[PDB]
Amino acid sequence: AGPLIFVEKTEPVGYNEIVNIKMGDGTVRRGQVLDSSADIVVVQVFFTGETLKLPASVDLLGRILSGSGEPRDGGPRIVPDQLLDINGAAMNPYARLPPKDFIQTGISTIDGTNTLVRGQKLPIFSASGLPHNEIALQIARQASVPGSESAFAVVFAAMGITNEEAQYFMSDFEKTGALERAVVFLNLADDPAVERIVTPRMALTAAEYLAYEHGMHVLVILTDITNYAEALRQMGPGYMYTDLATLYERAGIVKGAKGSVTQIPILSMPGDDITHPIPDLSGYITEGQIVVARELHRKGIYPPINVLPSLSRLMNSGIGAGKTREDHKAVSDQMYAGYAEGRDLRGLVAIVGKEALSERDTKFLEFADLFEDKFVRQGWNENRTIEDTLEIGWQILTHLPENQLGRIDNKYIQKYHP
Amino acid sequence: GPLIFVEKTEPVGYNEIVNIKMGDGTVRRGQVLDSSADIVVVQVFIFTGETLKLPASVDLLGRILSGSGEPRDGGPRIVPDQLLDINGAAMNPYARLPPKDFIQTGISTIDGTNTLVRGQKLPIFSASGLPHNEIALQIARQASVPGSESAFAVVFAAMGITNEEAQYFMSDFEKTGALERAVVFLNLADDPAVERIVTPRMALTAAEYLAYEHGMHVLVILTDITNYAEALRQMGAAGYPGYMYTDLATLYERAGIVKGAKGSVTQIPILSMPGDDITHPIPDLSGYITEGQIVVARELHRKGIYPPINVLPSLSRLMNSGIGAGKTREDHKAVSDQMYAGYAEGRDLRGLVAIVGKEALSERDTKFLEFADLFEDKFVRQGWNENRTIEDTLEIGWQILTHLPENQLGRIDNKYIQKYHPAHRK
Ligand SMILES: Nc1ncnc2c1ncn2[C@@H]1O[C@H](COP(=O)(O)OP(=O)(O)OP(=O)(O)O)[C@@H](O)[C@H]1O
Ligand SMILES: NCCc1ccc(S(=O)(=O)F)cc1
Repeated sequence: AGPLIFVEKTEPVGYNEIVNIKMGDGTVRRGQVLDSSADIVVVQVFFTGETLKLPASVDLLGRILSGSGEPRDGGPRIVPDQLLDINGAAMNPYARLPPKDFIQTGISTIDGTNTLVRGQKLPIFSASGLPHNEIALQIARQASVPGSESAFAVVFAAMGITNEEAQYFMSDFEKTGALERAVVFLNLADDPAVERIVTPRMALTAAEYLAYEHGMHVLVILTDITNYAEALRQMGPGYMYTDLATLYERAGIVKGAKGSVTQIPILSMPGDDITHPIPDLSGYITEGQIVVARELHRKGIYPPINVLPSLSRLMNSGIGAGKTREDHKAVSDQMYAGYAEGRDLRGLVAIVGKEALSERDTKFLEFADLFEDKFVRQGWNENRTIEDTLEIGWQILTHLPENQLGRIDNKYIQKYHP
Repeated sequence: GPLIFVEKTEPVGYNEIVNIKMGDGTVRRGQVLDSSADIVVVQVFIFTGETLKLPASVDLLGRILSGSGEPRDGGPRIVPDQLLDINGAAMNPYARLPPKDFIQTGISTIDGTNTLVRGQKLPIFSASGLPHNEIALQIARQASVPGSESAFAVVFAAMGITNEEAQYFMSDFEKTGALERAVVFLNLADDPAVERIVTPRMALTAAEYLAYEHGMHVLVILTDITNYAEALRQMGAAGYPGYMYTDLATLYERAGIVKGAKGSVTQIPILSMPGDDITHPIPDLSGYITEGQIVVARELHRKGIYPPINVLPSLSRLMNSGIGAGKTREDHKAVSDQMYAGYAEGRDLRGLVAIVGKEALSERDTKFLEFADLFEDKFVRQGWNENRTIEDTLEIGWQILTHLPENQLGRIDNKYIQKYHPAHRK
């Protein structure tokens, strides 16, 4: 009791009913139904049928499908090279290797201060009426892996999204050209609830197939886990948080260092919380988070990512010499601690006055303006290469006095400072 | 415009212009936004007024008050050696020095894994109906600075609480004994909203007074800052304001080590996400989270574990500053890393078990799964009134790492293993 397996609907079935399943390999399972849809059935292990399966092929990239893997782009049915199982119990393709290499997001708030690393669970922490989806959109079309031998793919999964802003994605993905490396799953709010739950399992497995059996680094974007939750919320329990676990388990470097599975799940605070109680998704926050701040949003900054509450637990693995540029951490640390103080001094100005501040504190204050204005703010079609990211850093690091530059080495300064 | 709290000496009207004498004597302009019975809120852009003053004295510590410094414990008025500005424009007593030494909070999930350092701003991220208020009380009772020659004190601050909770706090703080080190500021939801927003200013001005002028390490606790936002929101006839984010900055400025190093002001604000959202939108309190945050998770509450602090989301940025070798204990960091990873792994394997069954698991994988179970049970779970010393905290960490095999213990130096692992420890 506890787990779930998603099975093909061969016959109409009831509730709490004894039935059989023909697994991906074989191991026959004793289970009971929980809920049903039109083609999919959920069964808790501990008539005769078989698991719902994903048509795994390199022909998945370039095509758009629904949560159950049904086509949406008007095109044909996906021709399956293999017939893999949804819940990632097929190969067990992950290694006992720590996430190491670097992935470029294009956004400097991430790439600079909270670097994303090949195989990481870096969620975006957000709320309603915030541009999180449009950040995820920007990642999908701008993401790449500078240097790596392996091809790069993106798996974009949407859950509980409305028609009007479903066409948003459909248009964006095609009119950018970044479809030819991206498998896109869409799940409508109007779509069956059981189809929502299976969506990320279809998304992750598609990436697992690609990363392992075609040795490529794959980045998965799950837009709003909260919406995944509200479908599970309504499903009718002692699986509440362990189900979440089965989703954040599927992250890291695959067997044979060539490929990778990386995640950016969006977690956002709901429209209503009392009538629809939202679980703490804190289980997903283990390798850091990317905080989106309403404060930066209200002063007209995109992307409104507050770097301070944000971090990447594995950044130090994917930065510096060879991976990026050796002065990466040197700049990051300085930019962080720099912006950190300038921001706190913004309180000190309100207390004592603009004309009562130290000249030291004023150049720190103004730095916080510059960081938000010139570094944090980038266009929606601005794909800042890691060099620029670091360079824009240096440009604003010139404003604060040199003898106040935190802990950097002279060699890092004298060479890379204008 | 930024709001300044003014001593009511004269009747005032809305939008009227005033000239406030400062803590030193630099007269400044502004206009009236709102007022209480005896306090006036003024935004800086003929009448001259004085700033609100705190009845500052060593003679505090023991008495409970209102957010205006008005006695609640039936005792006398506070006899002030000096009445200094509450807006912080009295001293600026903070030094250009990074928070260093350690604070014994008594809780493992904080002390061990997310160590609290003197002068830090480490919030407790919570939600509706979580034990956050209980954690605060436990910290207040237990907190200490071992070894440190500076006298330790705790300043407690309540915003928009209820009478039930007011009796919960007052009663505890008295009988537990932690009052002869505590200045308690209590403000309940029926005390004018004007006094609610002044409450943290008072608490911080008391903290600033003790730390600087009396060589003190002071710990400030602001309970539920989402209620403070609620008072900011519903302010005057003149969705959240513009000065809202800027106003919080006047609070999270006031923390750190005092001039001359002989004292500090440490900050534990409570940030709890509310019930509704279309009514009461959630504020961007991310202005506070800069030096880490402590996360209390429902998952652990629902399983019946106090304190329900999840260490994986939790963090302290400046932990390294007050930990190990005559600070806590040399091994400390080598234990934290190994516990964190061992819990992170286990936590993951609670999923893999639901994918391929309990039996269909690896030998090593089963051990980390069981570790993740022991972590919550014996390292996370601690009594409401047990003050675990760092030595205890870490030795518990050793009694838990024994369950894991030695060849898997990697985030730790071997010179630490042969010295401290119960199977070796000669
Ligand atoms: N001279 C300095 N060089 C580099 N970093 C410094 C210096 N002085 C302070 N800092 C940084 O500032 C932080 C001090 O924390 P504290 O909360 O006391 O100040 P703050 O609120 O960041 O800034 P302020 O008090 O000026 O508004 C430390 O994390 C430290 O790294
Ligand atoms: N709504 C109460 C606001 C208020 C309260 C008191 C005054 S005063 O006349 O006493 F100065 C003025 C305005």
